Amino acid sequence: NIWWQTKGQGNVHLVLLHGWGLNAEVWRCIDEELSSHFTLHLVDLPGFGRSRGFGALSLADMAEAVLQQAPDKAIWLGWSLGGLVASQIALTHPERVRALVTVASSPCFSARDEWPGIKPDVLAGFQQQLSDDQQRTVERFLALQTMGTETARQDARALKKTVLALPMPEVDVLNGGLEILKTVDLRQPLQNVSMPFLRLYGYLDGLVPRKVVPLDKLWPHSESYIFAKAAHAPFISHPAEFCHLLVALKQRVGS
Repeated sequence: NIWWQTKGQGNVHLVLLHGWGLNAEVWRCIDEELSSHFTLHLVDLPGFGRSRGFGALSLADMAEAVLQQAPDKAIWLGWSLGGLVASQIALTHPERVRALVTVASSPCFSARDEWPGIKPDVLAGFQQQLSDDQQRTVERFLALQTMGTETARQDARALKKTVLALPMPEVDVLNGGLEILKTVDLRQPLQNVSMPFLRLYGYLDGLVPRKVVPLDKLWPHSESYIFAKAAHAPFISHPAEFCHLLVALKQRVGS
């Protein structure tokens, strides 16, 4: 089944979804504070962490598996790949979503024609290298996430500790997750989401280039927030700022 921990007893539910290669233990830097304001749901995405009853999934199948165990209504927060899962839930079941919050996530992680992102051939490269050495490949993709910040080394250490605290995901899970990132393109459908839609970014993010942010035009109902001194993990580098933004959001949703 999916590994799912609930903490806190607040009137507003908040579901946190982690990024590729990680698990819900990445949230332990903010979970005490957030559980004082929310009923907090910490999830291992299907195939990751302790949710080991899955292989490769489509984004739609991943999101359906997550939704099965969720509360009726919640703020949905997704980091990186998690952001795509939350976005897919908001698109399919908007009545379950009080607000959509994406963190360091793109609607289309791959660079296309006139769209900034990661070269698809780069992701396809990582996919192949999983079968040579899955550890090293996961640690490479992961160590890209904190570069350039004042706390870069300590934050990378903290990520690595997360991945290493639980058994490694099977290689098909990892490969499937990279396939989601490489091919999914939610740019057009997220124009139609109507609940509060908050997009958080790190200025220094090497995976989601800050160029994409001024999505402000494509999605005029959405709102964006750039952490000046953060990379791809702003809740790790800037946890107090991050938590405060979620507390301010609570005011804008019903109970």
